[PDB]
Amino acid sequence: IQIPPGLTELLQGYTVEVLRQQPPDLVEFAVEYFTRLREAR
Amino acid sequence: IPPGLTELLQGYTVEVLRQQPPDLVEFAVEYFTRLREAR
Amino acid sequence: QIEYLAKQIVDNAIQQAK
Repeated sequence: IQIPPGLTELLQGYTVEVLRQQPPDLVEFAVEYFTRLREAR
Repeated sequence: IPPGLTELLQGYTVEVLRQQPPDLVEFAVEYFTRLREAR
Repeated sequence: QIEYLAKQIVDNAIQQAK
């Protein structure tokens, strides 16, 4: 299976902010995190 | 490590491996938005 | 199999974030 470049780094960056912020709702936090990151490009 | 974190990210990562999307972040926005909708 | 590969990738990313 081809492993996309940047996959581990993407998962790591989300995890670092989950550990810092301790969001009760990981799914809502993912929607917001990945939306913000798409916009930070 | 919060309960649920590894399993949540595994569903996303399975779909990335299956679907080979070109933009991982856009695929994450879509996947977790649709999971939030389903919930 | 893809599901086990995904588990390894995720678990390793979480370990690295710590």
